[PDB]
Amino acid sequence: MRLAYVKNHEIYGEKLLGLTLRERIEKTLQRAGFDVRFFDELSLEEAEDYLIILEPVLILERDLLLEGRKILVSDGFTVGYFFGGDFRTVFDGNLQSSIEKYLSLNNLESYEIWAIKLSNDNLKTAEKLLLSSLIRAAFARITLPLARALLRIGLTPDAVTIIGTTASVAGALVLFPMGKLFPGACVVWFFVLFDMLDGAMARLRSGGTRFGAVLDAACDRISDGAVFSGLLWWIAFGMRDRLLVVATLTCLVTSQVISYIKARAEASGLRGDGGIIERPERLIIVLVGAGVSDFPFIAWPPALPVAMWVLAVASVITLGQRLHTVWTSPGATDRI
Amino acid sequence: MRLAYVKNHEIYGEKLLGLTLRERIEKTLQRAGFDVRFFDELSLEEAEDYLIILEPVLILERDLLLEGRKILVSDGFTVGYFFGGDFRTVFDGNLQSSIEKYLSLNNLESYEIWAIKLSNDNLKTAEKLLLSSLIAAFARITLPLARALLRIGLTPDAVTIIGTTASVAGALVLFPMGKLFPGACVVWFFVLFDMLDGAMARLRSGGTRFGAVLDAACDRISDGAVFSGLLWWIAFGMRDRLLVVATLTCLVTSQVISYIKARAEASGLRGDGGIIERPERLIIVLVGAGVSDFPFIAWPPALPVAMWVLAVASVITLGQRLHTVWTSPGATDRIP
Ligand SMILES: CCCCCCCC/C=C/CCCCCCCC(=O)OC[C@H](O)CO
Ligand SMILES: Nc1ccn([C@@H]2O[C@H](COP(=O)(O)O)[C@@H](O)[C@H]2O)c(=O)n1
Ligand SMILES: O=P([O-])([O-])O[C@H]1[C@@H](O)[C@H](O)[C@@H](O)[C@H](O)[C@@H]1O
Ligand code: NA
Ligand code: NA
Ligand code: NA
Ligand code: NA
Repeated sequence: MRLAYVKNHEIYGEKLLGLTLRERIEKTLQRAGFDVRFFDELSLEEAEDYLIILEPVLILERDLLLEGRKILVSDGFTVGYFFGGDFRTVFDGNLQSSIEKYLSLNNLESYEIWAIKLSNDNLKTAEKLLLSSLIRAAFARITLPLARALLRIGLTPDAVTIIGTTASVAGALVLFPMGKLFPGACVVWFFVLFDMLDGAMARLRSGGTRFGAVLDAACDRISDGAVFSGLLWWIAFGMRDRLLVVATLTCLVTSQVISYIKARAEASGLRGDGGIIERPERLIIVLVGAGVSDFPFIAWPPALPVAMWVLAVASVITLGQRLHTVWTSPGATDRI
Repeated sequence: MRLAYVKNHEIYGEKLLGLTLRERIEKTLQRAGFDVRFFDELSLEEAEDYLIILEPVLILERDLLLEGRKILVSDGFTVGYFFGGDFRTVFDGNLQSSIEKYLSLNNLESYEIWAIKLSNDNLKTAEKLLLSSLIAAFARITLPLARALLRIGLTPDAVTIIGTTASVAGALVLFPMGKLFPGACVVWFFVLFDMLDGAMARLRSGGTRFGAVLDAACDRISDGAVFSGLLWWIAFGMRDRLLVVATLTCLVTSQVISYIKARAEASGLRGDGGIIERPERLIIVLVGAGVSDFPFIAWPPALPVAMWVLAVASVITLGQRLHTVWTSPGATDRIP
């Protein structure tokens, strides 16, 4: 029983891509389980949650998971508030004063919602953004507080890159050779996410650098190499499995070369992206295989070879596919 | 609207250094701003200038600066005629008589062009002269090799892939068996074989960007295969684990060293340099393995010193290139 009180605006009457923004916001809010009430003077009906939207907005995210007590924002503009039913016990009639009292009386967090504030002179951007949205949100909502905190405590994006890469190589090269595949997989995954935090951090500094991007990518390569090298050490000298080291060497080399194809193609002004296995799928397959092979109490060892062999084949295919991208890029076959 | 009318000849179908003489003269004339039309009986379309080439000819000049009314010649042989559009008002159907009437009606000048008229019994001399126009031990052994490989229908990319495949096969067949000296010899030979592809591309009046990307990716696959075969032998043949950490370092760091330069150039920065580059890498490792397995005088310590040196030299290199990326223009500028 959640109520969504939306303040009326003349711009809601405007139609965007065949539907009125008033209908568009009504449908998005309803999809999120809200009973929608457009209002001019706020009349609070008894409910468990109150989503109060005061500024005209077009919500671009399909799944709106609202919880706690939050302040909804987008691109720095405060769009609305997510209060509890206890707000009814404070609301006296003046919405500004009631909101200020509720904010002073409670602990609230900001909630970045994928949305844009509407005006008479910005509907082209709203149409473009709705089309982009129709053709991640929670990823941003969990990433931005983390990046904010890391910046506040004095860490720079490149520093976080180095820390995540160093910690991931340390976990891979200490835990994997010892046979501790499950804790190694967990530590490596944690610090791979940590390394990926630098992009959000740089976006919060009004922009990153080209060196920072090159460093992030080279560190990705060092981290992948370390994962596969620790796994290779274990498989070769711990399990004493020669076929599986053939698969591991293939995975190592082809992952390096798969990333290198895209880098070098872009260096030549061509494209080289795509493929079945990219770095996220690569890491997931190999780390899940290792973890399942060493899972506590109910370990299934054949998960390690399977993941390794599958990946290997999927890497070889990928290496070809990316080459095809390079082949099909404009200007790739010019005699220049 | 300049039209070049070239009389069709059977000889134009022959290939000289990978390209047909038809395509070669077509590209040469198009570079000079002509739309090329091959003909048997002349049917004059309205145009600004007319370049009529009746005898089968190989044009050896890159830049053709044609203006006014000229008669193209070489060594006394009449190569072509450069008339104005007014020739359209004189052409009566018989091309020889029309050409003679147009010459009688105008004052023309000779234009000495570097070209050779083709016949069935002078294509060897024509190929030699084309090679001179397009172009150490490289001249006497590499260029004949490229001419030969092109003659039998092989393309530059074909030689790239074949040389890389042969080198990978040598590395992965000979090295794991402990045949380090024969492996070093085979790998060195087929590295040179792969490097023949550049001469082949230069002889086809230009390579491609895809060809360059492929050459680089194949270099990476070759490095990976060399170090993987050596790692296999060292791990299961010599059973030397310290040397396997050194070899793993060499493998990974060679891949990442190349990736750094590629990625920096993708970002518009520089990333080259370092003490140990791919030629020095190959020389050190291939010489160390060969000396360790040399017949009569095999000296085992050459493989570990070459590897450890290499390892230490690679890590440093990886740092140096990163510093290059840091110090390139615009590397640390903020991207709004
Ligand atoms: C797409 C290109 C990928 C390129 C990278 C692929 C990496 C593959 C690694 C192969 C290891 C070689 C295995 C060779 C089998 C060795 C057989 C043998 O004779 O082993 C004897 C042993 O060393 C003493 O007991
Ligand atoms: N497959 C191909 C096609 C063209 N090329 C050309 O040859 C150049 C390098 O020559 P080498 O292979 O002899 O080093 C490349 O940068 C490119 O211009 C090539 O190396 N391989
Ligand atoms: O941005 P970047 O790191 O240069 O490019 C990388 C990513 O685009 C992709 O997600 C990853 O899976 C590939 O390995 C690729 O190399
Ligand atoms: Na990063
Ligand atoms: Na940076
Ligand atoms: Na990274
Ligand atoms: Na090559």
